[PDB]
Amino acid sequence: RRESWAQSRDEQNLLQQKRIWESPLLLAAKDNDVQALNKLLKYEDCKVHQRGAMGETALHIAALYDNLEAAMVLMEAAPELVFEPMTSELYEGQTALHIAVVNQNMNLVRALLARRASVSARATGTAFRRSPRNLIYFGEHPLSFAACVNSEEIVRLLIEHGADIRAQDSLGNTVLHILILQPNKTFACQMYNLLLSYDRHGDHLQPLDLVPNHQGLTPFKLAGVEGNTVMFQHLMQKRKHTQWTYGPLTSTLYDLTEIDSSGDEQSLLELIITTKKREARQILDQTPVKELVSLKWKRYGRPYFCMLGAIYLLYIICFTMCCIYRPLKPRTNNRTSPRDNTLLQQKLLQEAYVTPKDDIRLVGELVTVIGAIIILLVEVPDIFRMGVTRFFGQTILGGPFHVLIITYAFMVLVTMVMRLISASGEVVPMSFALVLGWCNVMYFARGFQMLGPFTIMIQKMIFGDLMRFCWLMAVVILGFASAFYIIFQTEDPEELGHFYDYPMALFSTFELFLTIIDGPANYNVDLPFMYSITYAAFAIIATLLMLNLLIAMMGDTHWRVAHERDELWRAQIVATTVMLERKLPRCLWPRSGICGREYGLGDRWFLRVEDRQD
Amino acid sequence: RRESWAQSRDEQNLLQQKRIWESPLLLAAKDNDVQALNKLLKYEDCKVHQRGAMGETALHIAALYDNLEAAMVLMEAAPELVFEPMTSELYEGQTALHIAVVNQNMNLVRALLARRASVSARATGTAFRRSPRNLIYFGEHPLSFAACVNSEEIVRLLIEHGADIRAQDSLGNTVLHILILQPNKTFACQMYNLLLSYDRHGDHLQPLDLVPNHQGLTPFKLAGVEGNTVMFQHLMQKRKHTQWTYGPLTSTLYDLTEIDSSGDEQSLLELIITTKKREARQILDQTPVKELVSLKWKRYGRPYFCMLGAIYLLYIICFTMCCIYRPLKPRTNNRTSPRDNTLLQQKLLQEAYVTPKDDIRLVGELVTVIGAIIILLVEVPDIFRMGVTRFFGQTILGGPFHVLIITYAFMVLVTMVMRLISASGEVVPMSFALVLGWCNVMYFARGFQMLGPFTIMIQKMIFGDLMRFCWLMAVVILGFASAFYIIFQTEDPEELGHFYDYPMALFSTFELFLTIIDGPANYNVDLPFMYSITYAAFAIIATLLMLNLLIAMMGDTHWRVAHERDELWRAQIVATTVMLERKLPRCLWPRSGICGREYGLGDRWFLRVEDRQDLNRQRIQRYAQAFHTRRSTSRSSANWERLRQGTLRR
Amino acid sequence: ADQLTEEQIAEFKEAFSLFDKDGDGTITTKELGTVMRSLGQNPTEAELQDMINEVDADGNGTIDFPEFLTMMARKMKDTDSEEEIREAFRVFDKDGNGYISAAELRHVMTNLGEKLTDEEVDEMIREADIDGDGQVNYEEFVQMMTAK
Ligand SMILES: CC(C)CCC[C@@H](C)[C@H]1CC[C@H]2[C@@H]3CC=C4C[C@@H](OC(=O)CCC(=O)O)CC[C@]4(C)[C@H]3CC[C@]12C
Ligand SMILES: CC(C)CCC[C@@H](C)[C@H]1CC[C@H]2[C@@H]3CC=C4C[C@@H](OC(=O)CCC(=O)O)CC[C@]4(C)[C@H]3CC[C@]12C
Ligand SMILES: CC(C)CCC[C@@H](C)[C@H]1CC[C@H]2[C@@H]3CC=C4C[C@@H](OC(=O)CCC(=O)O)CC[C@]4(C)[C@H]3CC[C@]12C
Ligand SMILES: CC(C)CCC[C@@H](C)[C@H]1CC[C@H]2[C@@H]3CC=C4C[C@@H](OC(=O)CCC(=O)O)CC[C@]4(C)[C@H]3CC[C@]12C
Ligand SMILES: CC(C)CCC[C@@H](C)[C@H]1CC[C@H]2[C@@H]3CC=C4C[C@@H](O)CC[C@]4(C)[C@H]3CC[C@]12C
Ligand SMILES: CC(C)CCC[C@@H](C)[C@H]1CC[C@H]2[C@@H]3CC=C4C[C@@H](O)CC[C@]4(C)[C@H]3CC[C@]12C
Ligand SMILES: CC(C)CCC[C@@H](C)[C@H]1CC[C@H]2[C@@H]3CC=C4C[C@@H](O)CC[C@]4(C)[C@H]3CC[C@]12C
Ligand SMILES: [Ca+2]
Ligand SMILES: [Ca+2]
Ligand SMILES: [Ca+2]
Ligand SMILES: [Ca+2]
Ligand SMILES: [Ca+2]
Repeated sequence: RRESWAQSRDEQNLLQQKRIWESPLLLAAKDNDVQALNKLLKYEDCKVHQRGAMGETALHIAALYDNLEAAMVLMEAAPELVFEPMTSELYEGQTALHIAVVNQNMNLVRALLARRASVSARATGTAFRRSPRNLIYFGEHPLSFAACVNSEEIVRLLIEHGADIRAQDSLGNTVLHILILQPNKTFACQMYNLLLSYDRHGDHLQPLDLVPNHQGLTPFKLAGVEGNTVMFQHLMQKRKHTQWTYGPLTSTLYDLTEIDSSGDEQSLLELIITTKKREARQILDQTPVKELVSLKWKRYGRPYFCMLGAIYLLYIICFTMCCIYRPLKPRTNNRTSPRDNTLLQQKLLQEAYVTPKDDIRLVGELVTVIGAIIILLVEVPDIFRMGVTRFFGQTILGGPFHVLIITYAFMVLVTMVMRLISASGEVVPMSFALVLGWCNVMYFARGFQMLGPFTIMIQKMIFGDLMRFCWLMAVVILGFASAFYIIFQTEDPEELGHFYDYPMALFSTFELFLTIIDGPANYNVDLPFMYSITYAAFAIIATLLMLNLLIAMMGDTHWRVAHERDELWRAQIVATTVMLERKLPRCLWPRSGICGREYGLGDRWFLRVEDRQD
Repeated sequence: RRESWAQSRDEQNLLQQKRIWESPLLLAAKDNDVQALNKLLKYEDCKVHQRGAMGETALHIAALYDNLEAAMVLMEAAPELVFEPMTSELYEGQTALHIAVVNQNMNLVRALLARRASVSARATGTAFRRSPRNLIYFGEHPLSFAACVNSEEIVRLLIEHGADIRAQDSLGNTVLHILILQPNKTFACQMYNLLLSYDRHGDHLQPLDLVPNHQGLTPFKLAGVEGNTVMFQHLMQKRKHTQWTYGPLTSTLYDLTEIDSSGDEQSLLELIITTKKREARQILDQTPVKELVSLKWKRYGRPYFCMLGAIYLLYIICFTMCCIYRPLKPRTNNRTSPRDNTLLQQKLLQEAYVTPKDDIRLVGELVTVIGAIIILLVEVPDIFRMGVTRFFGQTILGGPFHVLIITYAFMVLVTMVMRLISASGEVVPMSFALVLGWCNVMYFARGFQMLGPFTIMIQKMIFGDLMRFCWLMAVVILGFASAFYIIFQTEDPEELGHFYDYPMALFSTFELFLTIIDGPANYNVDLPFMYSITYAAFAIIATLLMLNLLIAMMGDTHWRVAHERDELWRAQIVATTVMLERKLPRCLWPRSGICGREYGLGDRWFLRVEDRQDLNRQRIQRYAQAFHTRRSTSRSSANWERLRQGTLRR
Repeated sequence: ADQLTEEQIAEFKEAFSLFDKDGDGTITTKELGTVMRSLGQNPTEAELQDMINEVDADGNGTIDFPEFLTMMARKMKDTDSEEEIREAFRVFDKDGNGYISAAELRHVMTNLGEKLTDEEVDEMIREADIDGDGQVNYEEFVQMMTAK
């Protein structure tokens, strides 16, 4: 697992410093050395196309290593170096105007545009694409370089020389898309005003803040996915509208034309719940969003989710009582496989659908089999199209309730098949189907505020505080159950039969680890001497040490992530409201907001709110 | 035997004071008394070489009590007064020039150098040697004193009057070693730069910041072992070789000629891990060393630590199934020991490998004996070399997993003996060798970040809040176990047999402490009346009081040491990578970094780190304008005032 | 500069660090102009010569750290504090560098009980930090212990 990309850059970054030292003009270009430049440029053995490691020339070195006096000599002598991009794979197409802008100013940006630089170039090299492999994502264009380093004097200077205000990039990110996802959120706001102000064209055509990138996201909705909260409240200053101000009581109208899911497009409430960044979910507590989440949920989100929880609750009772009242006949075979080790006295029947009690039960299987098909035709065609167990298998990655309800309906049909062709033991699909089928009532405990943030803590305590504990449980019990087995092996099994064979020894020792049996103690016969020593050490790495450490570890974590488990619950209301918005039919479901036609604002929906500010 | 030392130093300091008052010139020297020194020194019987309780003359008392006016009188009258070091087993060597230096300011130090002073005077006594002893370690030579008292005017005044900037100590420490282990780190940096300025490129073969002490240890490696984070960041600025600055993106080039694990020279990562002084582990979070260990772990450190975590795990299963399928033979005589005290019905075979199933085990048993010797040939040469148990006070006390894996390979070669000489008690060494064998799987849980800081916490409970509990458990279960025994000594042990033997009565009372059995109850025979009282007290102060307090101890500790364990885990990645780099050959482990032959930088290995630095215009505005010449807050601010009166009232 | 404590020297040394972009202790006239351009304002290449030759007492054109340190005594900030606060900072500051850390405030809160989570400790610094580094100065600590 060697990072060969890390070596391949480091083998080249040292190679560039080599090529400058073994070259007379490049070393003179690293420093100023204007006495050394004028000597070499006179003799006609210059080789001004001396091409370095990262495809650089004497003009790229004079601009990267800042030397204004060297670059004046190079442009005056050979002015054809201005029209020269680099050719190496990391820095493709990066001109001399690109480098002199990232050094935040020069007089060279006056001087390069004097001798006809390219204001519209393409820095399409692999060290400029956004990745966890490049420290910067400045874009590709020179006005995208100057806007990200917060240089107003250069941004005003490139439009005057013919910058393109709306030039997209390889990912389709325009200049307004890039400023949002820069790490300095405050100074991005100051450039965001200056960039939009210099458009003012009648050639709008989804003008400058309504132009999407290649994945479809607008500038406003890109702040939704990424998580730039400081950019988000600045974007809402153009959507809102003040209505009246009566004392300390103002009323505004927000514009729900890019937040609310109409019926077809992927809106901002949908894009937050699909992404996985933790900085993306402070947008659920902003001033147009925390009402629209609540007003869908109080009005038409909670009662539809309690009726959909009460149908599933009466569904699983009709699955329980067809497992309580199974067709089950007495045993036909003679026992004869030692009664010293046998208890079985019933057998499965083949055709018991004759009594009127079974005809009432035959309704009960027909309810729970049809219900198992309706599950597999509303959720399994989701993982068909969206992603092969990974993209909509983010629920196979987090929030595991999708996997359980499939596994329930997968094993009602195995219970159907083993009934039809009359196979061997039917208890095996049923025993999963009950414990799977009832533990999805815990899905319907996210609407109730009492039970909401507690179902979070059964998830975050089973994927990292009980899961890391069981790797050092199976280390311990494999040590002791193999130790307790070989002690009680040259010994009588009918009395103290905790360890008579090795699969049982793994299950007696697992029970002593948790104190869910008593302990092997059989006074009136004498146990061997080595047992009381090795059980005393298994009385300590045990109940005493590694069961009270798990109380402290679950007790430590339960107040560390307590701010998070609340705001992880409020994102399980948005995850459910929008889910019922697209799976239920449109007919019940009024659209959230006040239309702007009958009063006259347009066709856009709206939502008003009142507040005191004193 | 050792506390007479603290007395005998305090005997001398009072005996020094008594010799002052019973002397005419010394009492005159303790105060100014400039009328009295001219009165006394015109006499004849006045011993100006008067030795006090340590060797003090009149000029030392004039200097230690900083009487410069009394000092001028004595230098005129006594010629050999800049000379004469002290004699006693305390302060030796120390002349009047040292004392004028240590007081951070004197005009005497300009005066004594005029009067032919003595700057080679090794102040070597029992009061100038670093130890859990004397509160100061300033050095030996007068330049070493003037350096570590923050005296910028005196060090310039010493080198002009013929000093020595290079001369070592008894410990072998130079001047620049002494500056590192002072407790005032940021004033040591300014004196560090000054003492190199007067080196003036000596031809002395690695000039003075490469010279080792008697241990053999450069000044750069002395900031690392001791724990100087301030000095280590300062000493690194000579190493970096910064390449280019593409706007807000730099690319430095560090020098791994002393940091990275070199050959047989003990590198800097091998000296931090084998050292105490917890501040030394702060160096492992520094800008060349954090990026070095992470690039030695992701690449070559983790995939080799899993291929040893899987060979060992297939070794224990090969050893487990040779214990499960061990030879047993049925009981011979016929239950000769009497009934109700004998239930064993097998015994162990003398020598019987004659079946095809045993030759499969004979393959498996030879694997775990060959593997047992290999364990004792890679770690026992450290207990062959560094002592058996008396000279070996290092690795027993340092690493817990060293002991468990030597014990494992000892128990296998006990079973190798007992299988060949045909003994009886083989169920005992295989009882150790399995629990010891499977609990070294806990060793291979430090590379996995999930399981890493959990095994850190377990060894801080065993040697912590469980042996703080096991002493006040053994008090209780020796009291009550002797109480439950004597009550049921006069009873019938056939419906309640938990207490019929005092080894047994220790065993049932220990289980009732942990509630890992039920409890003595019959419900058919009326029990002794004293049992219902003394078990009711034992039910409260075991199950309700002392066990729920042990949850409160492990729950208080776990949120207190909760960022130390993430410091202890990342220091065991370094302890693993250094060990894996040594014992594995060089053919599998490439040396980390980029060489300097083909890139033309020398023979030294480099490491390139690039970092998008920063902004904060507001900071650099404050300094360039000097250059320019002609709600959660309510929760947080509440936490500041709870610190505020919490600090100003203490 | 005859009165400078360990705190302001540890602040000025880090202030010398980000201002110097070649790793040594020499401020060139060029690398002073690198920072000045990043302030938006432009140099004139004689203003750079003006500010260097103002205080270059040895006469090399490269501002060493002692000549940098006595320069900040000329352009001094102030000296007004309390003797108990300066001692209280050196108790908190473990590794003697004139800065408190995120792990150096979780230590102080743990000794006072107080049961702090990792989130509020980073929220304490955002009200303490002035210049915006996530690292409390001495002047940022004096400003909080008596003022707000
Ligand atoms: C024969 C008759 C009685 C059938 C009755 C219908 C119900 C038994 C089933 C049929 C389809 C089921 C629904 C299918 C899809 C889902 C989505 C499912 O979501 C997940 O699995 C997790 C996704 C997430 O993480 O949000 C939650 C249960 C629910 C509402 C199910 C609730 C129970 C329903 C209505
Ligand atoms: C016969 C066949 C199966 C080959 C058997 C060889 C391996 C199964 C054994 C023999 C040598 C063992 C290694 C010998 C030395 C060490 C170092 C040892 O390190 C410590 O205990 C350090 C503890 C600390 O630093 O605190 C941990 C076990 C380990 C990796 C051992 C792992 C298992 C190994 C590779
Ligand atoms: C040092 C570690 C393991 C913890 C120390 C805790 C002690 C308070 C515990 C653990 C070890 C225990 C001892 C381990 C060995 C024995 C011998 C054993 O006595 C028998 O031989 C019982 C007879 C039988 O088992 O049939 C049980 C009691 C006793 C003294 C135990 C009493 C309680 C002890 C001292
Ligand atoms: C602050 C106070 C109230 C502490 C609470 C403790 C009580 C709830 C417990 C502690 C001691 C217990 C007593 C311990 C001893 C006995 C004697 C016991 O024996 C008999 O009297 C029966 C005689 C026989 O067994 O033959 C009956 C229960 C009793 C009163 C127990 C009843 C419950 C008591 C009072
Ligand atoms: C093996 C058979 C017999 C029993 C099945 C039990 C296992 C597979 C099931 C039953 C109970 C289930 C858990 C119950 C509820 C939750 C809370 C939720 O927020 C995350 C998933 C989680 C943690 C489930 C994970 C899967 C689970 C552990
Ligand atoms: C007496 C025989 C029969 C069995 C006794 C086993 C005892 C002595 C052994 C086996 C398991 C061992 C523990 C297993 C795990 C750890 C965690 C490690 O980080 C420190 C050592 C420590 C705490 C071990 C200490 C010693 C230990 C308790
Ligand atoms: C009734 C007989 C048989 C047993 C009753 C035990 C009672 C009376 C005795 C035995 C153990 C004793 C306790 C043991 C330990 C402590 C802690 C110590 O810091 C103060 C005394 C105190 C709190 C004791 C109080 C009295 C006590 C509870
Ligand atoms: Ca019980
Ligand atoms: Ca410079
Ligand atoms: Ca200078
Ligand atoms: Ca600090
Ligand atoms: Ca700060």
